Amino acid sequence: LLTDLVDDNYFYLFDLKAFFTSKALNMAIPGGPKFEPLVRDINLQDEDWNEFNDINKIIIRQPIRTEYKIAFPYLYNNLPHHVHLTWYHTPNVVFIKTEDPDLPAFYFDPLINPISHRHSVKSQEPLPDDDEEFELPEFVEPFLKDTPLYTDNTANGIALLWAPRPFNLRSGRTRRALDIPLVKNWYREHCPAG
Amino acid sequence: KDKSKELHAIKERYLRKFVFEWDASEDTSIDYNPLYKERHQVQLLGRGFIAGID
Amino acid sequence: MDFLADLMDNSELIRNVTLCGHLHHGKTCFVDCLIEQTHPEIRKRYDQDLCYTDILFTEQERGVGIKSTPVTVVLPDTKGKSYLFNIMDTPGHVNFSDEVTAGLRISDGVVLFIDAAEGVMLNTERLIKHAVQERLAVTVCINKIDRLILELKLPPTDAYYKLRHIVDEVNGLISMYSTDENLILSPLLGNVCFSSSQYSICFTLGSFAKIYADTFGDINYQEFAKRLWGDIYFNPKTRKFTKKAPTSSSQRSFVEFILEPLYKILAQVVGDVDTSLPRTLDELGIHLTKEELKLNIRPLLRLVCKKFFGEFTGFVDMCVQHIPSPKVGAKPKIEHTYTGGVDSDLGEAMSDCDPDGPLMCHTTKMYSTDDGVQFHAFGRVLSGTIHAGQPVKVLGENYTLEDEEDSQICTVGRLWISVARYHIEVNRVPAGNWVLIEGVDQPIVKTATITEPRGNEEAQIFRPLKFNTTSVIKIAVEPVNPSELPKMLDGLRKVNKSYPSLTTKVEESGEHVILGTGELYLDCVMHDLRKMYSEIDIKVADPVVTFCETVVETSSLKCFAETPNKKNKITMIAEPLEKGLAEDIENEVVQITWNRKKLGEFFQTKYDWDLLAARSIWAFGPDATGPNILVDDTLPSEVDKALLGSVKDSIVQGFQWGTREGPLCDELIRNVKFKILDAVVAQEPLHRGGGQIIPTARRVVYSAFLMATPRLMEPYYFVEVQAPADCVSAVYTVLARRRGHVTQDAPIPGSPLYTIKAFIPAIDSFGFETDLRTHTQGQAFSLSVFHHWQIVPGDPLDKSIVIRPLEPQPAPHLAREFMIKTRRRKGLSEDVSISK
Amino acid sequence: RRSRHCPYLDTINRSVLDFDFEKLCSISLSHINAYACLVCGKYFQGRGLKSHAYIHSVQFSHHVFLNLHTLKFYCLPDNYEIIDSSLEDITYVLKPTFTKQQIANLDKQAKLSRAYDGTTYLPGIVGLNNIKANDYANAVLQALSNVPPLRNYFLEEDNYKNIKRPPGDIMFLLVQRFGELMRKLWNPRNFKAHVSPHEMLQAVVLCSKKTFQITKQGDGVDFLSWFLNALHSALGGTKKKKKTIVTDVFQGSMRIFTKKLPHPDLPAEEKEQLLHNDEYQETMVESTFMYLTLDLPTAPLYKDEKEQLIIPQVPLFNILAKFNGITEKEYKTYKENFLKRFQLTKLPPYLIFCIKRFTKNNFFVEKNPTIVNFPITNVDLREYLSEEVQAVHKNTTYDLIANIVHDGKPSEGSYRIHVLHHGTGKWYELQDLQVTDILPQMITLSEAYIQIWKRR
Amino acid sequence: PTGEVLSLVGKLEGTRMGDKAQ
Amino acid sequence: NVMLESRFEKMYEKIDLTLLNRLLRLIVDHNIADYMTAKNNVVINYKDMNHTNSYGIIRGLQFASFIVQYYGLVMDLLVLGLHRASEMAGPPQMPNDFLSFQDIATEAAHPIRLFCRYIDRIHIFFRFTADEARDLIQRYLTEHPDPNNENIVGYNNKKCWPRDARMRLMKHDVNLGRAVFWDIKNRLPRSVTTVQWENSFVSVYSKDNPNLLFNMCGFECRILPKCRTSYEEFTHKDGVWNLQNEVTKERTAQCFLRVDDESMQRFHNRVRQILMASGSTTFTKIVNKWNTALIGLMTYFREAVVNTQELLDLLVKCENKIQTRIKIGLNSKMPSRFPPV
Amino acid sequence: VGQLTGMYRYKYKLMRQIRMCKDLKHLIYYRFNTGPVGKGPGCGFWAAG
Repeated sequence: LLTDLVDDNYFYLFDLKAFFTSKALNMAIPGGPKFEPLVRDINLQDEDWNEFNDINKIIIRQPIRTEYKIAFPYLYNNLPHHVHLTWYHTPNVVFIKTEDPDLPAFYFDPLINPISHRHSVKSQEPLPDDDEEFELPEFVEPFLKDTPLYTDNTANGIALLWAPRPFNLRSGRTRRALDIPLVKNWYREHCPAG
Repeated sequence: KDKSKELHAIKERYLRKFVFEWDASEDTSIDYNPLYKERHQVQLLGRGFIAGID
Repeated sequence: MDFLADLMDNSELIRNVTLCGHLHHGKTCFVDCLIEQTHPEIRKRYDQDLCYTDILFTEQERGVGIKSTPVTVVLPDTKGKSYLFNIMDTPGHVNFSDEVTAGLRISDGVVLFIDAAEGVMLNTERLIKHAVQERLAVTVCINKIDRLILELKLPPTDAYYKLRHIVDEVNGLISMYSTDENLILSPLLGNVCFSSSQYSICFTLGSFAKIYADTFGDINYQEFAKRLWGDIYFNPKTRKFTKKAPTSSSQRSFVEFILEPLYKILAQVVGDVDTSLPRTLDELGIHLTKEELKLNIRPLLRLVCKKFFGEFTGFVDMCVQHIPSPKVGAKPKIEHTYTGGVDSDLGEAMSDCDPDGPLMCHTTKMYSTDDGVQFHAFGRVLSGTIHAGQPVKVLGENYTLEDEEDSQICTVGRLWISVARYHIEVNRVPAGNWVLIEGVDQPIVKTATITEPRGNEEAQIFRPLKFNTTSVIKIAVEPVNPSELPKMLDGLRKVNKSYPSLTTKVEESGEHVILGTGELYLDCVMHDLRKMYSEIDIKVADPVVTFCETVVETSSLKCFAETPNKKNKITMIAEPLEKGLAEDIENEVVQITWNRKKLGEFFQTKYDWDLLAARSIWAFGPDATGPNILVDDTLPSEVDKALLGSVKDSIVQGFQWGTREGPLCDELIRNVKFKILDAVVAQEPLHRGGGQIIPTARRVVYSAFLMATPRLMEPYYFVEVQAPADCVSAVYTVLARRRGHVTQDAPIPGSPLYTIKAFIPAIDSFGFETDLRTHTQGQAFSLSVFHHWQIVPGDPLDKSIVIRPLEPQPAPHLAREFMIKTRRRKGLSEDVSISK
Repeated sequence: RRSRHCPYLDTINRSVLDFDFEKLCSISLSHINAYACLVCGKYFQGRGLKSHAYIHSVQFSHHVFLNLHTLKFYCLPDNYEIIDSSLEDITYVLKPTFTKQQIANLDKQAKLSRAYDGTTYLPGIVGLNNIKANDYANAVLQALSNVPPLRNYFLEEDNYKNIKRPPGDIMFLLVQRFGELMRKLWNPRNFKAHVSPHEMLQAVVLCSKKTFQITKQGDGVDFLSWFLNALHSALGGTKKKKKTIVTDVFQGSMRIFTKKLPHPDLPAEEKEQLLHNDEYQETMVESTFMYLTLDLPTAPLYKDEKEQLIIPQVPLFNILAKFNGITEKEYKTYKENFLKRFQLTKLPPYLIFCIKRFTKNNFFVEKNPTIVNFPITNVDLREYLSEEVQAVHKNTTYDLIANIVHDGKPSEGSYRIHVLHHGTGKWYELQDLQVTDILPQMITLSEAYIQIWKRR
Repeated sequence: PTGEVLSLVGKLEGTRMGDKAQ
Repeated sequence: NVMLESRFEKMYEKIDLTLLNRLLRLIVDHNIADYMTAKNNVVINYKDMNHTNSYGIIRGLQFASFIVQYYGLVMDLLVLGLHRASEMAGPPQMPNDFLSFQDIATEAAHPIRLFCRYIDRIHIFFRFTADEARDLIQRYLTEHPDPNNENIVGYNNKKCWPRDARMRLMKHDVNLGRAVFWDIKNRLPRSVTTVQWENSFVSVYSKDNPNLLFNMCGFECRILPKCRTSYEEFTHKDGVWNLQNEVTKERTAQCFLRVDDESMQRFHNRVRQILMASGSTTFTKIVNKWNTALIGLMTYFREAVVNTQELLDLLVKCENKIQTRIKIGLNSKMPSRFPPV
Repeated sequence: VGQLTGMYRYKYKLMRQIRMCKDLKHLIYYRFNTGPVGKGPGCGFWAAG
C-alpha cells in the first residue's frame, strides 16, 4: 500500500501548490484536474493585437506549455493573481535500500559508481615524521570500540528514515479509522502508464 | 499529424439525466509532445515499486 | 550583546567570510545551526527547517536562496576566543551568481560548501574560480556527511575515499586558477572542515582531536590532528602512528578515530534507540532525559549530535586560521578593488584598516524595507568610522576625480548591524566591518563608495562590480494600464537597485527590456516588481535572448566614409578575429593599458602578428576589454601619423559606439577586427571636430562590417544535470529535442547519479529545466549558465528567406528570422539599410 | 579656452523645452545626473564619455545640453562648459528663484506678462494641465497658490529647507514639490503659458498611499483636508510645530456645545431625571479647524406654485446661521441623536468655506444644487463671534478671493475655479487649460463648493 | 426522438443556403 | 484606408426650433416651415405628467423623418464641406450615383472618398497618403500629446472577430484613427450636434492591419483583400461576399458578414417579450409572433446568420423556450418525449 | 450506493459522493486486478467507500 518514493521530487509540478496555481490561472496540468475559471474575464481573456504582444515580433522555438506557466508563474503569463510558488527542487535523496538481510548494513552496494581512487598524481600532504614523536596514552581508544559498527536493526532503522509519513515516526497520536485515507497517495501520484 | 498538433497548440495559445460515469472528454492527460506522452517512469534504483500493483 | 558591539573596535578579532556553494548544499542550514548555537531561544521545529536567512516570502515558498543575507554574530573558538564573524549567506543557485559577487567583494574569506554525496558541481567550480580571481582565501566545508551514512550506507573506508576524492578534486581545480601554492586544501591543514548541518555535526581534525583530548586528557589536539588524515595508520601495539599498516586490514587514522565513532553513534541513534542507545550514551557521557528519548529519530539524532559535538568551534578555528582579518587582509582587497591602486596615499591609508582614518565605505548591496519605498545600502567599512546622522559624500560607478557630478552629499541616518531576521541599531561602525547605511540610497544605484565631505577630496571609487557570467535573457515589460506607466518605471528602478546583475533599458520603440540570467532569476525579478515595488498589473513579453554580430570573411572592398564637412575621409576594412583572442580580451588576459612594447609582443608570440602591425593597435573596440579590436594599417608615407593621432581619440569613440550598436539588429558586435587602411584628416584643427568624426567613424565601421560577411551570434548555455543512471537516455532525448548536444556523461564517484554536461542554445533553454524534470518525473535536475556565443546557422542578410509567423523556423532560416523579429522588437526598419 | 564661443546657441528651441516632466533619463531611467537636450527637450543619463547624453549628442547632432540639478550648460561632442547671458532665462525656467524684493511685489503686479510663445498671461493665473481627469486637485492647488501668505512662504526655498525630518518621512516630498510647482505657477517668464502639475501629482499619489489617484477624481473637500493636514505635518522637525504656515493662515478656533438628546420613547419624568443626571447635558469642548463646513438646505423636491421648477437658492448668512449659541443642529446617529451648537472663537486670517455637497443618502450619493447667495466684496462675522472674543478680533470682514464650483452630477463632474487677481481686482476663471474673464458679479451665480476668504 | 430543437452549429453545414429553393 | 463609423449622439433632442425653422424656410414655403416647427412644439403628456417640448423635435410626427433627413443633410455639409459634397453629388444637371464620381481625379482629390449618412449613423471612408496621414497625426498630437501611449486604452474594437481577424491596435494605426476622429469631430459645432468616441468605431487598413472592419445596418462586415492575406479564394462558404473589381472583372477582395451583437440582443429581447407576455394567450398567437420575428430576422440577414455561430444557438434556444412555453400551457408537468408534429 | 439504494433522487448533491465512490473503485480495481488476478467480483477493499 506504500509507494517506495524517497523524496517529493516525484511531485515536481504535480503537488498541491502546482494545482492551486493551475486553478488560479485557469489552465490544467495534463495529469492534473480541470476547474471552472477563478475569475471569468472573458473580455480580457481575448486581448487585442497590441504592438507589445505582436506575434510578428515573437520568436517561437518551443511552445510555452501549461507547465512552463506554472513552474515560473510570475514570468510567463500576465496577471498572475492568487497564484502559488511551488518548491523548486528538493535535493535528490540518494537512498539505496538493501535487498538481502544477510549483508552488512554499511555496504558498498554495486549501485554506487566505484570511487576508483586514482594514483596518477601522488597525493602529497603535510604529514609529520612517522612513528617517532607522537604516542597515544594507554587509556586512549576510539570513542565506541566496544559497540559494533552495525546491529541487526541498523539497516531497518536506516530504511525507516526514508519511509512514508506514518512509518518514519517512533511515536505519535492515535487517529480515527475514518481519518486514515489508505489510497490518498495512490491518486496523488501520477497515473500508471498503459 | 503530431507535427500539426504543435502548430495548432501555438496558434490556439496566441490567436433529468444522472451521469454516474465521468465523460471521456473531461480527460486532461492528452499531450502532443512525445516527452509529455511517453514519460520516463521512476525506476527507483530497481528496488522500489509502485503501491497497489503486485 | 554589548560585547558584540565592543568587539568591532578590534579589527584583528573580526572575520569577514562568505558561505558560497552549489545549490542546496547546506549553507543556509549551517547558518541556522550557528544562529541556534548563539541564540538560546531560536530552535528549529522537528519537521520544518529553520531557514533563518531565508527572510523573503519567495525564499520560504521556492525553497531556494534568492538574496545574500548578512549575519553578524560572535562565535567562540576552540580555545574559547570569542571572535566576531560577519557571514554572508549567499544563494547557491547559479542564476544568482551575481548575488554572490555582491557578498564576495566585501568578504575577506570564502567558505565553499560541498555536499558529501553530490561532490563538486557546476556552481562549486564557478565559485572557486571566481573567488580565486578576487584573490580571496578559500576554505572548504563538506556538508551533509550523514548522506554517506544514512543514505549511501558506504563503509567507513569508502566514506573516507569519497571525502578524499572530494577534497582532492577542489585542489585540482584551484590549481587551474591560483598560482599561489598556499591555496592547497587538506583537513589536517585546517583548510577543510566536515559537517552535517541537518543534524548539527561540525568538526575539523583539530576539533575532534580536542574532543578526544577532553575525554581522555594528556593529548596534544594539534599534534593529534596532524595525524588524523591520509595514509597514516595507528598501531596499538606501540600506541603510535605509522605510515605503514600495522596489520593486514588496519584502517586509516581518520577511519578508525573519526569516521568509525560517527558511524557507530549514528547507527545506534537511528537503529537502537530502545536497546543500546542509553548504554552508548553513558559510554559517550551524553545524558538525555526520558522525554528527550521520546523524540523521533531525526530530532533525537540532531540533539545527540548537539550534545556530543557541542559548539561549531571547528568552523570558527578554520575561518580564524585560514581567513585573514580585515586589518591584515585589506592590502590585497585594496589592490584588486581600489581603482587608484595601493600606491595611492588613500590606498596606503586604507591598507592599514585604520578606524581613525578617512571614511571609506564600499556599498555592494541594497536591501529593501517592509514597505519597499526606502532602501538601505549595505557595505564594508574599509577606513574610519561612520556615524549616525552624519553628512557624507556618496560617489557612483561613473564618478572620477575630475568629475564631481556623480557624487551627491547625503546624511547618514540610523545605522544597523544586520543579522538575518533582525538588526541592531548602532551609533558608529569602525573599519573592517559590515554596515547597513540608511539615507544614502538615492545616489546609489548598484555600487557606490561612501567617504567624508569637505575632506579627502582625492578619493576615487572602488572598481565596478565584476560578475561571473553575462546576462543574456531579455524580457520586455509593459504596464497593463498605460496610465500606470511611471509606477512600473519606479518599480523598475527599485529592482535595478535590488538585483546586482539586472539591466533595465528603454528601447527606441519604447519597450522596457529587463536583462536576467535565467528563468528563475527573471521569475523572481517579476515577482518583486509586481508584488512589492510597483504593486500594479504588468504585461510580460515572451522571453528572448540577446544576440551579437560577427563576421566570417574579410570585407570585399575598402569601405570609405567622409564627414559632412567633406574634408575627412576614413577607409577601413573588417576581418574576423582568431580563435580564442576575443576570449583573451574578455578574460582581461591583455589590456589596452599594457605597456606598448610588450602589448605587441603578446600578439607577436601567441598569434604571430607583425611587431609593427601589433604595435599599431589603437583600442579594444567598444569596451576597455570588449572583444573587438581596432588596428591601424595606414601607409606611413601616405598618412601623417602625427596628424592622424590628433583624431585618434575621436575614431576610438566612433569605433566603440559602432561596435556597441551593431547595424544588423542594433546589438553588440563580437570577434571582429577593423583595420584602418586610409585616413585623410583636414589639416585645420576645427574642421576635424569629434562631432563629425565620431558619426563618420560609426558609419565606416557599419559599412565595413556589412561588406564583411555578417553573421548572428546566439548565446549557448552550459548545462550540467545530475540524474539516476537510468535517466541518462531521457536527458539525451530532451537535449537532442532542444537543439542541444551532450559533451560528457560521467558517473559521480561515490554515488549512483550520473552528471551529464551539455551545451544548449539559450533561446532553446526556456522550459528545458521543466521539460527535463517532468519527462524524468523529477529524477533529473538541471542548472543552466551562459557559456559562450556561437554563430547561429544561416545567412542573416538573405532577403529571399520568407518567415512564417507562429512557426519554429528550420536551422538555415534561424539567423535571418532572429534578425528580423529582433529589429521589429527594436522599432528598427524592416531590413538592413546598407546604403545608410 | 574654447568656452563662451559656442556656435550652437542658435540651435536651441525654447518651444519644445518642457521641464515639467520627471527628471529621469529617457533611456536608463536614472534620476542621477539628469541632463536635458535643449535641441530636443529629452532628458538623458548624464554628461560624460560613453554616456547616453554623449550618444545622443553624436547621434542626433544635438550639442547643447542643460544639467537639471547644477543648472549649467555643456557641449557633449566636445564636452566643455557654456557660459552665455541669453541662456539665463532657460535656467530661470527650470529653477525659478524669487528674491525677497520680488516676492512682496507679486501682489502689486498689474502687467500682462509675455511668454516665449506670445500667449500673454498673468502670473499666478496659469492653467494647470489636466493629466488623467483630476481637475479637483488642479482647482485646490490653484486656490492655495492664490493665497498670498502661503505663496510668499513657498516662493523662497529656505523657508521650508534645512528642517529636520524623520528618516522614514516621505511627507517632505509633498511640501518640497509643492513649492516647485507654486514657483512654476507664479514665474512671470514661463516658456509655455500653462503649467503641468504632473511632477507634483506623483508625490500626491505616493504620499496619500494610492488614494486621490491621478486617474480617478476625488472630492475637492476631502483632498483639500488631506493636503492641508499633510503640509502641516510636512513642516517642522521630527515633532510637529504648533504654529506652522498652515495653522496661522487657515486654522481657526471654534467652540462646540455637545448636548445629548434623550430617546423620545421615554417618560416625561424619566426624561427630565435623565436630563438632571448630567448624562444628557451640554459639554463645552474647544477645537481647531482648517475650514468651516457649511450645511445646505435640502432641495425643494417639488415645483413652485407659480414658477414651476424654480432653482433653489439660500442666502449665505442663512447657511452661516451655524456657529452661534442661538441655533442648534440635531445631529442624528444610529445610536442616538445629539444637539451640537457651535460658537466661533478665533477667526483665521484666511477662512476656507467648504459647502456640503455630494451627500450620501440611504441608497446613493446626490449633490445639493442649491445656489448660494453670497456677496463677493464685504461681509462681517462680528455677529458670529462670542462676546468674550469679539474684543480680541477687531476684524471680522472677509473678501472672497477664490471660489471652487462643481458642474455636473456627482458621478462625473468638472471642477472650475474662479480666482480674484489681488493686484488688479479682476476675476478670472480657469478650467484646466481654458482661461476666461468672468465678470465679478457672475461669480455668485454658481454652485459653489469651496471658497477662500481674506480678512485683509 | 426527444423533439428538442438542437443547434446546427457545425450540423448541416455541408449544404449551401441556396439548396431546396426555387 | 481609414473608415469612421459613428452617429450624432443626440441630434433629435438638440435640433433648435428657430434654426430648424430658418433652414426649412430655406427649402420650403415659410407657412409650411412655421407649421412644422410649431407642430414640433406641443405639450407632451403621459398619465399625470405633462410638459412643453421647446428644444427637441418630436419623432412621432409624420413629417419628422423629413426634418431629420434634412437636418442630417446640413451636418453632411458641416462634415464633408461644400467642395467635397459637391464633388460627391456631382454637377446639378448630371447627379452622381450613390457611390460614384464624375471623374477619377475628383475621387482621388480628397481624403474623404466614401460617405453615407443613413438616418443618424454616418459611415465615412477616407484614403490617406503616407504624408497626409503623418501630417494629420502630428496635427492631432500637437494638442493631444500621448507620452504614455494611452491611445490604445479606449480604442473600441469589434470583439466578435478573432484576434487575427480583428483590428490590430498598432501605435501608428491607433494614432491615425484618433486623429481622423478628432478631425471629423472638430468640424461639427458642439452645440448643433456631437460625435462621441465611445459610441463610434474607427478601423484602419494598412501594412499593420490587413482587415477593414465596420458595422452598418446591423451587419458586422470585414473586408480582407485577396492581394495580401488570402491563402485561398474559397467560394463554398456561403456567408462570405465575394467582392469584385468592376474594371478588371477579377477577384480582388473578400467580404465576411456577421450579425451584430445589438441585432442579436434585439431579437433575444423580442422573443423574451413574446414569451413573458403570453400568460392568458393562445398558442397560435405565440407561435405567430415567434414565426414573424424569426422570418423577419432570417430574411433580413440571410447570410450573416451562418457565420454568426452565436446566433444559431440563440435561435434554437428561443425556439426551445417557445416550445417549452406551449408544453407548460398544455400541462404543468413537462413531457419527456414530446413530438415535433 | 446509487444502484443499491437510489438516494440521489432525493439529493442531487449526493451524486458528488456517488461519482467519487465509482472513481475510487477505478483507482482500487486497476491496482487490484493487475497481476495474475483478473477482473471479477472478488475485490474487497471497502475502506474508501
